[PDB]
Amino acid sequence: TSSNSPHVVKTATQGEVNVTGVIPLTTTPTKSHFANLKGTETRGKLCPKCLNCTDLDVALGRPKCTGKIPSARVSILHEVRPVTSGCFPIMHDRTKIRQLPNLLRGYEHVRLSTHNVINAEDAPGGPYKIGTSGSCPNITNGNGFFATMAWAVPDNKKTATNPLTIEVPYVCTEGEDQITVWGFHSDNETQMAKLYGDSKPQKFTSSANGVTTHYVSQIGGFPNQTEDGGLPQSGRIVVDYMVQKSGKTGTITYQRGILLPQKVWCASGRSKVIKGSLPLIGEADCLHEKYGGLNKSKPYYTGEHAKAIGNCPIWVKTPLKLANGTKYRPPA
Amino acid sequence: TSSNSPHVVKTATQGEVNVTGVIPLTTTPTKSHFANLKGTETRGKLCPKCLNCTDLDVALGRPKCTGKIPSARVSILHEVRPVTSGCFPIMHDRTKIRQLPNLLRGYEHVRLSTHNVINAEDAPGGPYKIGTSGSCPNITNGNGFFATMAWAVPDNKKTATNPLTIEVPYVCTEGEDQITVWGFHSDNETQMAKLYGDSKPQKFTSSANGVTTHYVSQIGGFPNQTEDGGLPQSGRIVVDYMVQKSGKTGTITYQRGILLPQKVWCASGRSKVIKGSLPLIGEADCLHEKYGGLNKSKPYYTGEHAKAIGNCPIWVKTPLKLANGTKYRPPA
Amino acid sequence: TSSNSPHVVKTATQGEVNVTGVIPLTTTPTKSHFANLKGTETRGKLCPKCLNCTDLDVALGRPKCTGKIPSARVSILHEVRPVTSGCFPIMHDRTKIRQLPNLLRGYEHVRLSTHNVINAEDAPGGPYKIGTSGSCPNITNGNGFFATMAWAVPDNKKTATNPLTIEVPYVCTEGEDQITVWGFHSDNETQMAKLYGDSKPQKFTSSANGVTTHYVSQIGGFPNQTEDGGLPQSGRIVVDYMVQKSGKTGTITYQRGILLPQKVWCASGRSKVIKGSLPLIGEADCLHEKYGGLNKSKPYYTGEHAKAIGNCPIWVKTPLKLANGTKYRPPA
Amino acid sequence: FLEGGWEGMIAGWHGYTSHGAHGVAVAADLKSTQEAINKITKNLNSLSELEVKNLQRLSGAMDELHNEILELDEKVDDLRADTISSQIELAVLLSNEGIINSEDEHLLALERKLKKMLGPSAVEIGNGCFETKHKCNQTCLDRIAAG
Amino acid sequence: FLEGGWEGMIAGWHGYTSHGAHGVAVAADLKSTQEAINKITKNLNSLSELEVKNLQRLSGAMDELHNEILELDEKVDDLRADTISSQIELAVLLSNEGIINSEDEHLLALERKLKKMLGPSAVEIGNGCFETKHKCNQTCLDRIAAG
Amino acid sequence: FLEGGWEGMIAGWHGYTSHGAHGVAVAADLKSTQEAINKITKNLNSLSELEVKNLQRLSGAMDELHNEILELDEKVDDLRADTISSQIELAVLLSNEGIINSEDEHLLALERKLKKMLGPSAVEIGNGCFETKHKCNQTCLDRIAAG
Ligand SMILES: *[C@@H]1O[C@H](CO)[C@@H](O[C@@H]2O[C@H](CO)[C@@H](O[C@@H]3O[C@H](CO)[C@@H](O)[C@H](O)[C@@H]3O)[C@H](O)[C@H]2NC(C)=O)[C@H](O)[C@H]1NC(C)=O
Ligand SMILES: *[C@@H]1O[C@H](CO)[C@@H](O[C@@H]2O[C@H](CO)[C@@H](O[C@@H]3O[C@H](CO)[C@@H](O)[C@H](O)[C@@H]3O)[C@H](O)[C@H]2NC(C)=O)[C@H](O)[C@H]1NC(C)=O
Ligand SMILES: *[C@@H]1O[C@H](CO)[C@@H](O[C@@H]2O[C@H](CO)[C@@H](O[C@@H]3O[C@H](CO)[C@@H](O)[C@H](O)[C@@H]3O)[C@H](O)[C@H]2NC(C)=O)[C@H](O)[C@H]1NC(C)=O
Ligand SMILES: *[C@@H]1O[C@H](CO)[C@@H](O[C@@H]2O[C@H](CO)[C@@H](O[C@@H]3O[C@H](CO)[C@@H](O)[C@H](O)[C@@H]3O)[C@H](O)[C@H]2NC(C)=O)[C@H](O)[C@H]1NC(C)=O
Ligand SMILES: *[C@@H]1O[C@H](CO)[C@@H](O[C@@H]2O[C@H](CO)[C@@H](O[C@@H]3O[C@H](CO)[C@@H](O)[C@H](O)[C@@H]3O)[C@H](O)[C@H]2NC(C)=O)[C@H](O)[C@H]1NC(C)=O
Ligand SMILES: *[C@@H]1O[C@H](CO)[C@@H](O[C@@H]2O[C@H](CO)[C@@H](O[C@@H]3O[C@H](CO)[C@@H](O)[C@H](O)[C@@H]3O)[C@H](O)[C@H]2NC(C)=O)[C@H](O)[C@H]1NC(C)=O
Ligand SMILES: *[C@@H]1O[C@H](CO)[C@@H](O[C@@H]2O[C@H](CO)[C@@H](O[C@@H]3O[C@H](CO)[C@@H](O)[C@H](O)[C@@H]3O)[C@H](O)[C@H]2NC(C)=O)[C@H](O)[C@H]1NC(C)=O
Ligand SMILES: *[C@@H]1O[C@H](CO)[C@@H](O[C@@H]2O[C@H](CO)[C@@H](O[C@@H]3O[C@H](CO)[C@@H](O)[C@H](O)[C@@H]3O)[C@H](O)[C@H]2NC(C)=O)[C@H](O)[C@H]1NC(C)=O
Ligand SMILES: *[C@@H]1O[C@H](CO)[C@@H](O[C@@H]2O[C@H](CO)[C@@H](O[C@@H]3O[C@H](CO)[C@@H](O)[C@H](O)[C@@H]3O)[C@H](O)[C@H]2NC(C)=O)[C@H](O)[C@H]1NC(C)=O
Ligand SMILES: *[C@@H]1O[C@H](CO)[C@@H](O[C@@H]2O[C@H](CO)[C@@H](O)[C@H](O)[C@H]2NC(C)=O)[C@H](O)[C@H]1NC(C)=O
Ligand SMILES: *[C@@H]1O[C@H](CO)[C@@H](O[C@@H]2O[C@H](CO)[C@@H](O)[C@H](O)[C@H]2NC(C)=O)[C@H](O)[C@H]1NC(C)=O
Ligand SMILES: *[C@@H]1O[C@H](CO)[C@@H](O[C@@H]2O[C@H](CO)[C@@H](O)[C@H](O)[C@H]2NC(C)=O)[C@H](O)[C@H]1NC(C)=O
Ligand SMILES: *[C@@H]1O[C@H](CO)[C@@H](O[C@@H]2O[C@H](CO)[C@@H](O)[C@H](O)[C@H]2NC(C)=O)[C@H](O)[C@H]1NC(C)=O
Ligand SMILES: *[C@@H]1O[C@H](CO)[C@@H](O[C@@H]2O[C@H](CO)[C@@H](O)[C@H](O)[C@H]2NC(C)=O)[C@H](O)[C@H]1NC(C)=O
Ligand SMILES: *[C@@H]1O[C@H](CO)[C@@H](O[C@@H]2O[C@H](CO)[C@@H](O)[C@H](O)[C@H]2NC(C)=O)[C@H](O)[C@H]1NC(C)=O
Ligand SMILES: *[C@@H]1O[C@H](CO)[C@@H](O)[C@H](O)[C@H]1NC(C)=O
Ligand SMILES: *[C@@H]1O[C@H](CO)[C@@H](O)[C@H](O)[C@H]1NC(C)=O
Ligand SMILES: *[C@@H]1O[C@H](CO)[C@@H](O)[C@H](O)[C@H]1NC(C)=O
Ligand SMILES: *[C@@H]1O[C@H](CO)[C@@H](O)[C@H](O)[C@H]1NC(C)=O
Ligand SMILES: *[C@@H]1O[C@H](CO)[C@@H](O)[C@H](O)[C@H]1NC(C)=O
Ligand SMILES: *[C@@H]1O[C@H](CO)[C@@H](O)[C@H](O)[C@H]1NC(C)=O
Repeated sequence: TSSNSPHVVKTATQGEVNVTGVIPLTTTPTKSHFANLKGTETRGKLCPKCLNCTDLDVALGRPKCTGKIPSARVSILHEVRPVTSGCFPIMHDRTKIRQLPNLLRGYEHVRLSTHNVINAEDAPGGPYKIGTSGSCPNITNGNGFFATMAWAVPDNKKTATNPLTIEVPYVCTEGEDQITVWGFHSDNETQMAKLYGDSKPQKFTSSANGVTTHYVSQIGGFPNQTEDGGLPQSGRIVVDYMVQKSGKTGTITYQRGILLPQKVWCASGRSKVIKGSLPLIGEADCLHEKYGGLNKSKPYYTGEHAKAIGNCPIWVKTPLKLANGTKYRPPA
Repeated sequence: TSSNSPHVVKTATQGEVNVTGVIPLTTTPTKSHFANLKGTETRGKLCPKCLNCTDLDVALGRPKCTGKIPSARVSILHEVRPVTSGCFPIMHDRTKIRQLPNLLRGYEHVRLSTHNVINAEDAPGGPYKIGTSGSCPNITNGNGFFATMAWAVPDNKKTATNPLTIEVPYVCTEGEDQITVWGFHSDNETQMAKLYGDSKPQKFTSSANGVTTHYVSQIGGFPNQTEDGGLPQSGRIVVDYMVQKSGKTGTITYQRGILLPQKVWCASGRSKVIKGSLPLIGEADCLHEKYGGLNKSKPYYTGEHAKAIGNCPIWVKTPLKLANGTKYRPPA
Repeated sequence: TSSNSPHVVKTATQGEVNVTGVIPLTTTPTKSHFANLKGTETRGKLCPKCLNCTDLDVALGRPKCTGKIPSARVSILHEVRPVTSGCFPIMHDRTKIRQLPNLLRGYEHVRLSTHNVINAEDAPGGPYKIGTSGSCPNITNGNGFFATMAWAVPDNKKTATNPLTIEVPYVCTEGEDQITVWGFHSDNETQMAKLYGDSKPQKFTSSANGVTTHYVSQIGGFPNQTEDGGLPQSGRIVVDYMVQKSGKTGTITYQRGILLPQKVWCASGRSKVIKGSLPLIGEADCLHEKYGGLNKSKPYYTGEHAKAIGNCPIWVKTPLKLANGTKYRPPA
Repeated sequence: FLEGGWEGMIAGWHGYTSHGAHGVAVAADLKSTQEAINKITKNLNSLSELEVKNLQRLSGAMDELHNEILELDEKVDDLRADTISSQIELAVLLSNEGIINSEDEHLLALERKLKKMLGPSAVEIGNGCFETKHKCNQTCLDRIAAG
Repeated sequence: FLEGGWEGMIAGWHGYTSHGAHGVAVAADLKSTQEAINKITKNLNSLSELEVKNLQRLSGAMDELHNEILELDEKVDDLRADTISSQIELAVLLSNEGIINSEDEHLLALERKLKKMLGPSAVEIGNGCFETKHKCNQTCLDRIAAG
Repeated sequence: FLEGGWEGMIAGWHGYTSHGAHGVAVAADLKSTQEAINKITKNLNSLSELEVKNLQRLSGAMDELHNEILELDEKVDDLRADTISSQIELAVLLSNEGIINSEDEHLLALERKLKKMLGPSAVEIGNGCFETKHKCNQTCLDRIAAG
């Protein structure tokens, strides 16, 4: 049997040949919405039930953004450059803190610890009272602060000090990484003198797993407030994080204005992470970075290559076709 | 038909077989000169028209080495460890500055900014006068300094200070990385007292995109001068760079002797970069790291594998031959 | 000829077919002991002849752990987190020093230098006497210290100082990386005053090849002693390392309590490194990370994929079989 | 009508033509027809069954902070994409080369079984349609098509 | 006994059956038998000879300190493992497809050489065992099996 | 002279030998000769057309400063080189296996068309050169070589 047979398939050695029928093996996906991956739990926001909170407010323990983070095996990197929506003004671009939520989403299991890692009141530098702010209202609308940090303000003896050292213990269970959030406060000359007793720039360091840093505070002259509670403040904070690989302790060096670690993040396992955009609508068999959810109608696809999670078509360079029929046999 | 047929080709399953003719698919390239890649603009020096300048003098804005950097899609990494040829003595090996030109060549489009990023005269630390040097002659042969930095010397009130902070604004357009060059000056005890008013070691820091550093100046006891204008100097400078990813600002902390950022580099796109050696002679279809320019006489090559740019032969492990003829049929 | 032929092999296009005989191509290895790789010299401990020493004591030059490190092309990473077994207490987790031995084992040729890189007695900070400890007995059982460091204690003029700078010369031959070990000592307030003359926290920095760090000492309040000589000490040391790529010098900034570099490590080439566990028993053709020594009974293997060195079977996803016979032909 | 081809029905995509003096008897071998369909189905499935691991982001590599690692990660993903695409293209191209070159064996095999059924009475050239030395009607041809 | 098969001896794994009126003479072609063995041996070796470079750790990448680089290194090793496994599977699968599809050529080639040795005296169908027009005894059959 | 081979002219690399009583008429099929050339040309081109992406340096990875990343980058380039080389070798080896195993089909196909042109008058064994039952001169042989 023969029919009008202009279909063209390629062979490894004969170049192109004409056949009586083909089976397309490839398709071209159309960009759509991200969706939950079918079957496997997919993480969007870190805390889907923490309303009027974003991933960086959850990561920092903002009052009223605390809660459980569901475990997930698949995560979508919604915000490339995470932002805050409340509490104390943070000079975010001075450190690497904006990426904290993008680190937490990379773990399968993420939980905030149950006990303070450091007794903040009794610590080097003398007895401290723990500071609060009107910008960080708690569940009874009183003045709170981030759950992960204690704003340690000297109770008395408001004098300048020498760098002090705290070894931050490992409190997570074996196999969990411990992510410690710490930082410092700074204010203008008048308030530093009234609040800490030392108006000159303060110095801070940290170390974990061989990785070290150093900060010097800024006194006065602060940048305009963004991404915060909306109340004016004369001061600002700098927030950073330290990652302690399982079994190791870390070290923090500080002078005045230290925000000491309190609750810490414990995390383990690995999520599969791709870039994407929320909301997740419906379900899909494959989540692709450029095309959103796909349902693998054909085993291969052409189009733009990108990362993907799930029962995905395999990207190929060209359209592919199998011959179904014989070579073209003109009606002669 | 049969002929004397000792040619040997290999098959996947029959091992080696004797045939009546072959088509060599591979060649062995001979090392030659680097050449411009045919068709595509190839970058050698950053500023081919900046005479008696090297890539690090251009990158630092040395007087009379300023000018336009041509855009290019292909770049050759001529100097593994770039050097200077003039202006103020630089303690190059104290920082990562020697690699600045190798970062700039990796961008498709590189331009120096048009306006100073920082008003150097009016800056924390008090009114400054901007320093010049006899080692850095300008176009009218007066005393200049690097275009990318302002040597900020206190005008009056030559006293010691506390670390001061400058937020370095992002001035490039969206999509461009901003590379900020900054540094510090240091001298012996006598001159520090006369020039800045504080003979003790000064401290500097910087931060961008979560990456931080810290420097302490050296007072007196400087290493022998190399790679500079040739005039003796009692002091030396330390020059570094900060990379601000698009949309971000950076921070510099300083005491006395600060060389403040002035013009900054704006850059975008990506060049294809291979290691090599200038001059570029003629043109070639492929530029190979070990063999220089190649013209792809055969589709595959044997020899030493290395990176390459262009219409290159593909490296293979063994010589490859196609059978052209039939199996050897001895004359029987 | 035909026989009972239930063997199943797979083909690329016919799916599965029944055949009259097969040749298994794959095996499944059984976990066993690590062994010397056959033929090629295999490194276990850095100094196999340094008895009652571990890799970190050898790397630091502990008294009586010095000696020659055999060159090797294959190395086994016995300790993921190397420990010490003697000499002065080290606050190991403050720096990246525990990984020093794992860097040294990665070189083909490792030797300790023959001459001190720095004259420790005559150095910035004034004349020093070089400290010893009862915790670090030497070959005549006197008091020694690590071969790689000089504990520089002021001879007189025990006063506080400003950060001092030493350029650490490159002393290895071209092509060798130079790994410099340096550190600092710290003690409680009483002893700092008696030993150095300055009880406040001291600051240290280092720089090489653009990589910089910063440390602040801790005064008093030290963690419990582990991994050391067993004698009680009031102080502790912090030990770090700096890597100077061939041809470059490095820089160390310090105040009081500096342990200055003395002997340095010179190293070149590259060893093939896999994770594993000592002792090495017998010899094997292949050393696998999960299975220990293997003798490649079959060209391919199934099982858990991991790194390997030597004449290894190639990991495959499924059992593989060649057809030896024809398709099954039922007795009809 | 049966040889060469024309714009007729191809519903049984039949592999051989009829022969004989009884007008033009026509019968199809539906065992052959099903073999061809089942054979292509198996080939399609061995290709659609290819599974490779998918690529995702490094969980510890943060944007900007670790941009250099990420540049390499992109390079790895991109090179991998060429590698997998090339393996697929080769598997498909070899499958097609095999299909294209199976055309003559299928047709020759059909003529050989006609000789088995009809006996050592004739030969043919060119298209090679076996032709008998005896008359065979539609019932006869149906028995042949059916074995 | 010779055709179809039964639970007999397969020691010479012989490719063709005997024919003739002299009881059942049987002789084996041991040249053919050795060809089959040598052919599979060569195919086995072209596969066992595959060599790929082995993977090891980056010598400068220290645990914890450079965990991000190491995560990428693991990704590279893992993707490479799929790539090599897939190349091997294809080489093996193609080797098997080739072996399976060589079955008919081997048998047809054996019948063609019997015709060369026996002459243009006969044809056969179905299993196709060539059958002569003359009697051939065990000595005759041994000469044929031996050429 | 025509069979077996000798150190003669191979300019038409002809696939079949002549036959007949008219001295030794010789004619070449130049259609066949061109097919063989065009066929190898197409195979050569499908291999020379292989394109893979080339490797270059990471633009953000500076020497010394990021030596660890660069060590991994070298590992990636090196592993990729084995992968591509292996894909090429397989494509070439399969091309050669296919060429080598096409030798018999080419020769058998040539003998089959001689039978089409000459008719059902003869058979031959061994080398199989078709031989007629009638005399064919050089003009006759040229017509046959030309169709
Ligand atoms: C939300 O924030 C408010 C403050 O901004 C929290 O209220 C404070 O809670 C502490 C602990 O119970 C009270 O401290 C105690 O005060 C008594 C006063 O006589 C003293 O004797 C005790 O020794 C101790 O210092 C504090 O006074 C109270 N402040 C106010 C204004 O009520 C509130 O608990 C936070 N809510 C949540 C859910 O965390
Ligand atoms: C440093 O920051 C503090 C804030 O923490 C600034 O103090 C505030 O200064 C404003 C005036 O600019 C004060 O406002 C006035 O308060 C009186 C109260 O009786 C009222 O009658 C006036 O109508 C007006 O609202 C404000 O109260 C004061 N707050 C505090 C806590 O001190 C300070 O000026 C800043 N200094 C520098 C050098 O930037
Ligand atoms: C991949 O396949 C899934 C499964 O077929 C697709 O999601 C499904 O889409 C249909 C139509 O949008 C949804 O049907 C709805 O059912 C409710 C029942 O109360 C009805 O009220 C609505 O009017 C509608 O008929 C179905 O629920 C939904 N399945 C799931 C699990 O959410 C998906 O869209 C496909 N994705 C791609 C990329 O092709
Ligand atoms: C090359 O470098 C020389 C200096 O090494 C530059 O010359 C200097 O240019 C500035 C700006 O025009 C002059 O400053 C002005 O001086 C007058 C003096 O009465 C004062 O009233 C103004 O308020 C201002 O301070 C400076 O005097 C002049 N110095 C010398 C020695 O000529 C020259 O402009 C540079 N050339 C180029 C192309 O950049
Ligand atoms: C610190 O660096 C300064 C240079 O910036 C050194 O000052 C220079 O010292 C030399 C002597 O060693 C002076 O040379 C003499 O100048 C007089 C001028 O009348 C001349 O008559 C002599 O024949 C000789 O040339 C030089 O002028 C002076 N320059 C400056 C700017 O002060 C200083 O000695 C260095 N100090 C230390 C502790 O290293
Ligand atoms: C790859 O192919 C190019 C193109 O053929 C080669 O470059 C060419 O080399 C020839 C001979 O060196 C140059 O010819 C010159 O022409 C001028 C015309 O005025 C004449 O005066 C000279 O005496 C000479 O005959 C030709 O210009 C040059 N083409 C280009 C674009 O520069 C190249 O060398 C080959 N490279 C490799 C690696 O094989
Ligand atoms: C093992 O450690 C002991 C000390 O813990 C080393 O013994 C010391 O060696 C030095 C150098 O020979 C002696 O210094 C000299 O002392 C004389 C005393 O009159 C003085 O005139 C010289 O100018 C110089 O300072 C030191 O006294 C000696 N100490 C003791 C207690 O014997 C021993 O050499 C080390 N062994 C090895 C193999 O390194
Ligand atoms: C700082 O560290 C030093 C050690 O380097 C501590 O000094 C030691 O203090 C103990 C008492 O707690 C002394 O022990 C006593 O020595 C006398 C000697 O006559 C003996 O009769 C007593 O029975 C008892 O053993 C020890 O000698 C002394 N050692 C030194 C070198 O001073 C110091 O107390 C620590 N200070 C702080 C604030 O932690
Ligand atoms: C890979 O192959 C090697 C070589 O066959 C295996 O090592 C060999 O193992 C045998 C039995 O354990 C050793 O024999 C011993 O010889 C001494 C001679 O004095 C005798 O006293 C002992 O009783 C015993 O018979 C042989 O020496 C040893 N070869 C080497 C080089 O050490 C190896 O175990 C195999 N490994 C794997 C993973 O299969
Ligand atoms: C084999 O395939 C090629 C491409 O399908 C055919 O060539 C083209 O056929 C179309 C038919 O409408 C013409 O319009 C084009 O002009 C042809 N291309 C060229 C370059 O001439 C080719 O004809 C097919 N083989 C056979 C036997 O028909
Ligand atoms: C198949 O190829 C091999 C290698 O080309 C031939 O073996 C060699 O032939 C040369 C001819 O000059 C001899 O000098 C060598 O001594 C032979 N090698 C060995 C190991 O004996 C082989 O002869 C070729 N096949 C045929 C039919 O000739
Ligand atoms: C081809 O192979 C398959 C798998 O080896 C055979 O199918 C199975 O044969 C066993 C024999 O003991 C039965 O118990 C199973 O129930 C069969 N599987 C199914 C799904 O029915 C198949 O029979 C083989 N082909 C031939 C001709 O026998
Ligand atoms: C391969 O081609 C055949 C031939 O066209 C397709 O089979 C036909 O499917 C239609 C469906 O309505 C039937 O009416 C025809 O009778 C079938 N033809 C034959 C000869 O059986 C087959 O579906 C194609 N396969 C693929 C995967 O595309
Ligand atoms: C492939 O199969 C053949 C047939 O079973 C194996 O050869 C037999 O090996 C035994 C060994 O004792 C001999 O007694 C038989 O006479 C051999 N049979 C034939 C027909 O020669 C052969 O070893 C198998 N090859 C592989 C690699 O497994
Ligand atoms: C493949 O082999 C043939 C046979 O040798 C080559 O074709 C010959 O080319 C020369 C060129 O001067 C002619 O004189 C001969 O007449 C040609 N022979 C035939 C039979 O046509 C052909 O070039 C070779 N192809 C490749 C790619 O190497
Ligand atoms: C806070 O959440 C409530 C719902 O609980 C919503 O109505 C309100 O608009 C949210 N506020 C802001 C600022 O988004
Ligand atoms: C900061 O806020 C003041 C008002 O409080 C406004 O005038 C000024 O323009 C703002 N600056 C920036 C950079 O937004
Ligand atoms: C500077 O450039 C001129 C040409 O403009 C050249 O003659 C001179 O030698 C160069 N000077 C140096 C030091 O290279
Ligand atoms: C530095 O320069 C002086 C002359 O000014 C010379 O004597 C000394 O040897 C030089 N030192 C070095 C390391 O080149
Ligand atoms: C030290 O080495 C000796 C052998 O030289 C051994 O007997 C002794 O037990 C070792 N000491 C320790 C603490 O391991
Ligand atoms: C440290 O040592 C003291 C005894 O000197 C002991 O009581 C204390 O529990 C130890 N602490 C730790 C953390 O092991």
